[PDB]
Amino acid sequence: NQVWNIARKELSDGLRNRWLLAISLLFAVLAVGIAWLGAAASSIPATIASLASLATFLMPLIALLLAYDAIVGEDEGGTLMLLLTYPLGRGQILLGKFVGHGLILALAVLIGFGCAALAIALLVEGVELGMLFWAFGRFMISSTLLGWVFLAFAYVLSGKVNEKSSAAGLALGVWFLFVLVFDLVLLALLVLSEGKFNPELLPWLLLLNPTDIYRLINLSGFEGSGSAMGVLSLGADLPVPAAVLWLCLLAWIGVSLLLAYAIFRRR
Amino acid sequence: NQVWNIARKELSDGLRNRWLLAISLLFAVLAVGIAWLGAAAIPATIASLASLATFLMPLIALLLAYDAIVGEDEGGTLMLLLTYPLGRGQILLGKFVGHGLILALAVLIGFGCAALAIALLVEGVELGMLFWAFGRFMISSTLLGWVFLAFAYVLSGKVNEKSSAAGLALGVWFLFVLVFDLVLLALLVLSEGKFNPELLPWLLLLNPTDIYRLINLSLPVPAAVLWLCLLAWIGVSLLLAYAIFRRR
Amino acid sequence: NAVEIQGVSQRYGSMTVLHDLNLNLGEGEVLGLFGHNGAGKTTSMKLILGLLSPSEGQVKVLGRAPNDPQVRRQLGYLPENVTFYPQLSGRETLRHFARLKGAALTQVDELLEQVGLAHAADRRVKTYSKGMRQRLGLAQALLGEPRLLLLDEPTVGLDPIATQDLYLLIDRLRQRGTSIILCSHVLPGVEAHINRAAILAKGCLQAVGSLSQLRAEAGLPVRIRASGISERDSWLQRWTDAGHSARGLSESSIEVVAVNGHKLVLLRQLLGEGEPEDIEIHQPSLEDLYRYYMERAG
Amino acid sequence: MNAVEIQGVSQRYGSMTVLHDLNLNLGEGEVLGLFGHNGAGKTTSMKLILGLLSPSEGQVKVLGRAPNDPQVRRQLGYLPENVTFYPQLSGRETLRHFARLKGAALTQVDELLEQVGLAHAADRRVKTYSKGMRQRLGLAQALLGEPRLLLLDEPTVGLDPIATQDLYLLIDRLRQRGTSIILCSHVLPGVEAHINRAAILAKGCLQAVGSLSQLRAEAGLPVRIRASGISERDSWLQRWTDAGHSARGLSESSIEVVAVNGHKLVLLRQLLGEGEPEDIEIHQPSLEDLYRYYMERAG
Amino acid sequence: APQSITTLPLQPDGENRWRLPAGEYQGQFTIEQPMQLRCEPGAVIQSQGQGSSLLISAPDVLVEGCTLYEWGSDLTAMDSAVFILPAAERAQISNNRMRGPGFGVFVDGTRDVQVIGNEIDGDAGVRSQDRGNGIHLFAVSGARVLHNHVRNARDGIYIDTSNGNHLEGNVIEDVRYGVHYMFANENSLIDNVTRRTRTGYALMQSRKLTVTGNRSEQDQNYGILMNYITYSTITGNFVSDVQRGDTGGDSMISGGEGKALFIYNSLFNTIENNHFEKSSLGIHLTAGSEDNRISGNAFVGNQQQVKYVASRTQEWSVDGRGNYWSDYLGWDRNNDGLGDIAYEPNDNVDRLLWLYPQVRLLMNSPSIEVLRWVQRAFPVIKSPGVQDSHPLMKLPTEKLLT
Ligand SMILES: [Mg+2]
Repeated sequence: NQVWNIARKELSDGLRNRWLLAISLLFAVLAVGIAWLGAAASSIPATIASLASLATFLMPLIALLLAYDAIVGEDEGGTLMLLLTYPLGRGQILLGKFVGHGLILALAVLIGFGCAALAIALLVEGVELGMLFWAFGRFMISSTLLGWVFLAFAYVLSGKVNEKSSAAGLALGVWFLFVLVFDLVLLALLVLSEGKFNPELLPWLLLLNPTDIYRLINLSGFEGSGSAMGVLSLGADLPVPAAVLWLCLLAWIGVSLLLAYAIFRRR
Repeated sequence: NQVWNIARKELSDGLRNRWLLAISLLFAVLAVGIAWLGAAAIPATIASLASLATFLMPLIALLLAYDAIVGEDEGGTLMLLLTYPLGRGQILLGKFVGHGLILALAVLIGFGCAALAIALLVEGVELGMLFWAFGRFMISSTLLGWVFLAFAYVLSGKVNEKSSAAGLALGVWFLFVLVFDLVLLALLVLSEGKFNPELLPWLLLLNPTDIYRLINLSLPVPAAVLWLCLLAWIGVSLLLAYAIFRRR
Repeated sequence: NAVEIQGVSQRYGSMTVLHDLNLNLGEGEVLGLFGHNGAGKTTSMKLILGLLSPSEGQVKVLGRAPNDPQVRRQLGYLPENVTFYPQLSGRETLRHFARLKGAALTQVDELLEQVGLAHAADRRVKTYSKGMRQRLGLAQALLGEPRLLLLDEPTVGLDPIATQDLYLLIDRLRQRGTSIILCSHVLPGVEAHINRAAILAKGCLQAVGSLSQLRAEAGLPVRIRASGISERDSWLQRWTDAGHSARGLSESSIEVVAVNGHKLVLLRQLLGEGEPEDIEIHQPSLEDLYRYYMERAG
Repeated sequence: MNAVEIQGVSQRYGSMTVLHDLNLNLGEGEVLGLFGHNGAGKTTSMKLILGLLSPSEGQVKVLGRAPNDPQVRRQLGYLPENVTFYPQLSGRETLRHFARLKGAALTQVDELLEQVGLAHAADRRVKTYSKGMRQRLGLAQALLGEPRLLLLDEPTVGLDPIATQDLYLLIDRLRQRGTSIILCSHVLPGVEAHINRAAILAKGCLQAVGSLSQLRAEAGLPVRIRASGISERDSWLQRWTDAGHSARGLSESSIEVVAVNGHKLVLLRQLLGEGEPEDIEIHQPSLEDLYRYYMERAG
Repeated sequence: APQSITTLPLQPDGENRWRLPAGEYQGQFTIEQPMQLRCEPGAVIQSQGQGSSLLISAPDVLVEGCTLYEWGSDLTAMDSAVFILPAAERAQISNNRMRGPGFGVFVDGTRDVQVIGNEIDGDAGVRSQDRGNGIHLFAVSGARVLHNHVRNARDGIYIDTSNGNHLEGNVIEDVRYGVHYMFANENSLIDNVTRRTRTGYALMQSRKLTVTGNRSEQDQNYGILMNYITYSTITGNFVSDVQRGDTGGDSMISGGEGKALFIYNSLFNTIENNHFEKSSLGIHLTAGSEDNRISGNAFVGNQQQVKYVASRTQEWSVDGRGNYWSDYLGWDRNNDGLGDIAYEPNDNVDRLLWLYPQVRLLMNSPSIEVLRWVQRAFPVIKSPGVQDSHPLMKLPTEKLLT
């Protein structure tokens, strides 16, 4: 298939990016350090809520470092106009780049949370290996999906711009807005209104931020204190179940990939 | 003098940088937004402005001048400029005047709108203390920016490509703002038997972000030693940048 | 009959940036499109590749549609400037393009030696010169026996030993039966290797045909200079009797601007009377013909 | 009075000498072409004429002075290859910047903007410029002041053939005034009509210098005489083979003779005396073939 | 040393009630008979500067309306103004003016003594080291000292081992200690006002006592100091603007930067509905004093709210209702009085400053501001502190500012 033949390039081109391997080893040496400090103090719902915030700062960062120069980095490099004269479509050299860069994030978090589990089973004596594999299996198949959202965000902001220096400004803008501005605008809206703006609409704004849907998935079982959540304490007021919370994260991929294809179709 | 004829270029080229004008606007809003929460909610708000201008004035200086030398070598204009009647000293010092007056203006839009938000929202601020504490603030924020301007000329002249220049400009910003003080705390909270705490007021002199805060928090040395050690960080690193630029 | 463009008048933005070009290309000829870097030449280049839609007209590449995958395996496109993938190597870039075009994987090792790049194989494209990337850009164009090359300035940034060797590699493929289109702007020198030029200007294809037709349909002077003549003062007059202005710049530097309508009697004028030293018969080059037709269009 | 007198330089980096025993003498109005590979043979000899490097075993006398004086560089244009200027600056402000550095008057900026054909695209940014649009700007800073030496390193890349012919019409306007310039180019067909004396040089040495009539006389290269239907191709192809010259019968009804250009005065007499010359083309051995010969003369 | 019968008292009523007219007197005086003596307002009974001026040795003596001046200063021989013997049970000392360099009201061994409504101006020139005590109480059971006015004495109302007694509504101004407590088990004190004092309330080793409604206006370095108090009740106290300073003698405590409440080894006590306002430290909790009901207070305007140098967690909310914090940047979605997120008053970088004072030079750094944000993002590095689930949103002490 032609979708895999261009995936084998990006799987072998993203792994030679030295800026990726720096901040993907930084994700590995921090997920062990949080889990080592989480083992000497004991707690259990605090070491889950800190890993999900660690992958909130880094799995959008590795996704936006990969794919900000996916379309416009090939357009000004000349190799995009050449590629359309190969037997391909615009839907195959985009979905092929998404599978190729998606297996890197599926491997960058399998390295990160993989050694984090071995720094718990060899550190916390008497831990439940069934509960460890299930909780960190929920961390593995949902930090990819958070990564695949910001991968699909970067294909939107690469097809729209026409210069790679302006694509790096927008990719830094998307990383600042979704990670640590939308969590602070919702915080500043709740303090200044003292929770009396809307008592039923305000938990639904967590679903308009995929990092907040990511944090709500992993903190489903390990609730604990309220300040362990903080802004995520609104998620107990959401009447939606857990299975739809998986489905709105998959729907955040498919809308922002169909937007990435409809932009690229009129490039 | 041709040190000014190349400085008018860098004023005209630096003020049309889209990356600079985004951060310099973001510096001026956050200098108002800290001043908004310090008057409605003056040494308590001039300390939070010192932590703000320690974040962004190294970042403004490193965004301007990381591609001053190696951005002209990759563009080919550096090879053209050396064939002009121009020494290598006048190119570097003329870029330092041109990039220097940009962030000497970015604190006048930065703190010129922050001091306007203090003098008109306290109503009794006693402005005779304001115009000397902000006159000492705007002067010392330029000198912090002129250190990281001269740091940017050192890393621009050493590298040969623009991609690894931004990898060093991020590394100097991480090391001199928030890695040097975290390893100062690790020498405190983990070492006490072999760490003399009297040595630590002299070890604060090896960091221009740290010398910046000490002349906004007023100590074995007087104030005038700290002014002459911040200017020594400019004059050594510019002489270091001139020694690197003469070996291209 | 490889490229049969007929009746295409491309409109976009209701501007009509190309108009009614009838560009039939034979099955062994080397055509040259010689417009500017504006919407005349580069619009018709995108039509043959199939990545543009010909409004009001039909483009038939190799007897089929221009965007079919069965004919797009038989094309080869060398673009203008391709800094390909700076972190990939040389072999892995060409093996990537070999997997896409359906070419056999044994062709990469015999194309990195056919083009002079086996010393720089398994080396990263960031460590390549501009000429080495044009060598790599040619290597994906000859991939899997292409029946239609389309080179858009292949000899920029290239040494003249490689440039003369590239046109011999072009002349190997011309005898094999592969039609080549040379969209170029380095027009002196390319006239020895092309078969038919196609000067298009302001959308309208002004002139097409071989170099003998473009000199026949445009009266241009042949530039005979006879340095070292015996007598020159009557030779100011002995050429202008049939309308050839005997203009000189030295003791004997008589650069006779002729008319190319009296070629029998002017060489007999030179060799019948007066002894020469170094004759230089300069035919009207491709720059002068292009400066006639573009001036005739405006 | 020779402009550039490269007097026996020998430039070395470590143990390797990248330019050995180069001995040039550019005249007062000559247009010289520094031809060779893109390696350190040509591009270091271009820097010794500038003030950028130093002769490790010689001296250069640009305009009778040292190459690093400010009086030299005020009358010395230099267009470098692949230049990309400050993209947020405008086209007029870049020339107004470069006129202040060379000491040229500011009334020469709008003259040179009209002269290179950049009046329509003035007051627009350099980021919205083409490749050939920047070559007009890079040529325009080289004409600033009253220059007596130009080093046009690849001036006609990405330029239209009207503008390419506009540049060489500006060269012959310039060299009549007395500005002896230096080409460092690689598109060898086209430059050969304007080069006064070529300077083909190898990896290390300087291979050959002299005019095109001196290169064709010294390097024995055969003339490419082409004809088409004099009497008949097949009845005349046989005649040069017993008489000892190679006559290629190629295209169709065409007699191409690759003659040794020592006898071609009288070889054309027998070709003229028996048939009509109605479509012939005698081509001298070009600079492309001369450079291919001198690369095989050493290497 | 003469007696009270050696004066000229004009009897208003024949129920052992006397009335001294206006006119000066001299020397010490001694009460040996149960005489309910009153005085005219010009009865300035001025001693010469030695001895206890009005010694009382008889039970049921209603001293009223006197104006005392210049008694002794021999603190070893207890030169008081009004000395009350253990046999002088149920003495009433009502509405008196005192000015002299020794003890104002020295009682010992007494029961049901009443020191009501007096004005005891201590001194002006002595260095607050030999001024003598204002109202000294030494092991009395039943006493009722109410609404007096002690000014410029040494250590205010000293109380030593006195079990059951009330201190209601008395104003204490410009003294060393406001109210001193020594082993006073099952005591009580209501609505007292202490102004400009080097320690507002000394609570040393006294259990089971009630401290309610009291006010501390602009005292120095210690608002309420509690040492080793058990089963107490701290309800409704208003401690305002504890500025820095020093006590000048440094005997049992040291100089402080200003703490509105300093809890030292107090194990069980209910500290509710208080108001700690505008000090440098709102509350100092030592490591030995843990697990006591601290709920409903108002920690407003303090530069640092809690000082807790420990790593043990400390919940500060009994029955789901917590304290009001001025810097609580929280919301209230479900419209109750409580906030929705818990409030940690201390970071990890707020306890490195207490452990190592050289971090004050690094306290304005961005890396420290980074370290304040990483604790809010990564709770594994958060040391277990002094948080309270459900803090209050509004002021509960709307009445204490009056
Ligand atoms: Mg609530």
